Amino acid sequence: KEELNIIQGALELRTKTVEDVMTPLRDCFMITGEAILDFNTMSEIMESGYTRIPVFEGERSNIVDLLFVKDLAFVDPDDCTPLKTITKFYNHPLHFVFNDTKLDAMLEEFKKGKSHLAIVQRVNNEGEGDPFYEVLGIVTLEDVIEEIIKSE
Amino acid sequence: KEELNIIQGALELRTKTVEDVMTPLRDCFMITGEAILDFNTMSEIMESGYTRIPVFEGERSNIVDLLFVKDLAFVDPDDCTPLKTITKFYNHPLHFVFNDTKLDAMLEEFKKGKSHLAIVQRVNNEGEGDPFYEVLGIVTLEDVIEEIIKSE
Ligand SMILES: Nc1ncnc2c1ncn2[C@@H]1O[C@H](COP(=O)(O)OP(=O)(O)O)[C@@H](O)[C@H]1O
Ligand SMILES: Nc1ncnc2c1ncn2[C@@H]1O[C@H](COP(=O)(O)OP(=O)(O)O)[C@@H](O)[C@H]1O
Repeated sequence: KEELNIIQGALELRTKTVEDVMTPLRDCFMITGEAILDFNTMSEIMESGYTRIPVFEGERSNIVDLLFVKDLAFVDPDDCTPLKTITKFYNHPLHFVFNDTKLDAMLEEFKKGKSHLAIVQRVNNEGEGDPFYEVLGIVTLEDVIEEIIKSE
Repeated sequence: KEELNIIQGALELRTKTVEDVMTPLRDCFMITGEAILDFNTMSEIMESGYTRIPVFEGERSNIVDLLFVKDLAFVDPDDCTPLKTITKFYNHPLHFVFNDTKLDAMLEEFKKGKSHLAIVQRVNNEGEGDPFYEVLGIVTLEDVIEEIIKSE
């Protein structure tokens, strides 16, 4: 029964974390901040099928922006517009969440406000001196939904 | 509490129908089968923000195909390719559902198979002779999810 599946998923939202359901960084389709939005680049982005694509600088873990596919709607590929022009214009908010965040809290946070994607990070204390934020992956509302409705 | 919201939504899936949650036809962003995928047309489709766009012929209620935004990934706007070339190539399946279908059944049907959009229709017996299928709107998995998780 659908109803009991959902209810069990609902009960697990208290104890599961965003880290449990996230798309880890090595499974993310991302794009370098240096990119040029020529025809082939926009074509790869549309082929990927994702609504939103993290933008990184230098290393994949250094996520600095989010590119939405809808941000290419007025881009003429003939212009070879740098991606930077587009991320500076739209400036989509970039939200971060800790890996130990519980899915009930995450769901609450996605339900309030427009953003349904957060970058998952943890505090890396295993220095090497200074503690820093280590980016692990992304988590969206759909990751949480899937945990609620999936068969188990 | 998130958990009780979800559980109540789950309990209502038995009695709510696809008609209760659908996007009615007058609220749908659609495209005519005659369209040409020149730059401005592809630009309107990407600006709309929808992953999938019903294609109609003649009247809005005569839905004959579904265009996915990802189907424009290799389309060069300079070619002025008719939309028909693209819908004949990809041929995305078009699924129909009756308006009195319950959301638990709908959710079951979206969970099995790739399609997460159905065209909602009802049997129009108020002829005028012959009974026909009257298209009312579309319903996607997200419409059902929203009914499960929304605050109430
Ligand atoms: N750029 C991306 N790279 C890889 N996976 C992604 C990306 N964006 C979203 N996802 C993942 O895809 C799944 C579906 O998420 P959803 O938010 O519906 O995104 P989309 O609409 O782009 O499919 C989730 O597991 C989510 O973490
Ligand atoms: N072409 C469209 N026109 C209008 N509404 C649509 C269209 N496609 C989906 N929707 C509606 O948008 C809401 C979100 O659905 P979803 O399946 O997430 O589509 P999308 O990824 O395109 O936002 C639902 O209420 C759904 O019925």
